[PDB]
Amino acid sequence: TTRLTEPQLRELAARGAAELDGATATDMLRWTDETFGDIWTTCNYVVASNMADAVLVDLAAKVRPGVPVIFLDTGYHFVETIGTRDAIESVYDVRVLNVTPEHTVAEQDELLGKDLFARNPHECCRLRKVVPLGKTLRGYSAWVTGLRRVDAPTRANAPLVSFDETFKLVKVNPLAAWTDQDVQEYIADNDVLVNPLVREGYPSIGCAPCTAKP
Ligand SMILES: Nc1ncnc2c1ncn2[C@@H]1O[C@H](COP(=O)(O)O)[C@@H](O)[C@H]1O
Ligand code: SF4
Repeated sequence: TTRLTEPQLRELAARGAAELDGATATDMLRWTDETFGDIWTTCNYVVASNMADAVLVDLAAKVRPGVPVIFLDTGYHFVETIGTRDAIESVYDVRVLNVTPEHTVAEQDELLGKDLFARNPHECCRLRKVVPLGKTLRGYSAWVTGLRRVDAPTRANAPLVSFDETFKLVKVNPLAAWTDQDVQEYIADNDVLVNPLVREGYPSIGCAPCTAKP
């Protein structure tokens, strides 16, 4: 009742992908803000960040202060990740939303067995990450992700702007064309907060039981 129609969203995603071909991340964020601004938590587009660094958060706040950003609090997070989330909420001009599943960790352990991540990690991710993310994305017309094509060989064709079929709405990846050197230089130039575990030999940060230890 507060999202654009699916054909309208598909046409908007097509036009955005065609017009923003080879554009910078700030240009894509400006286009997203101009297209989904009104009709500062009265915004119609949200940003998703795993709280590994405040690059995308800083960019979105510089293009749109008070922008909302969601963080999927699966309950299995590192204490450093929650600390980084709180620090980003305090420093940057961003409205943070802690998306939590309807069932806590103890409730899920009681209902389907303790340590579901060990027995069915796909179902654990679907219950604590995918379903709450979908329930939160209802009402927004577009979402912004910090996905980079260098994350995996299967992500090499990650589109700049597209229509996410899983959640059925516009998906924008400003950091797609970015490389490791690019994010490094940006981190340097803007003095943006970084999760402390990244310094302690952790390329990617996720849930504590499902993160590869060095
Ligand atoms: N726990 C999370 N909480 C909030 N956003 C996330 C989370 N995980 C991934 N995202 C989104 O997914 C991107 C990275 O995906 P991945 O390659 O699975 O780590 C991030 O830049 C965000 O756009
Ligand atoms: S990363 Fe592991 S603990 Fe976190 S939701 Fe997915 S399966 Fe569960």
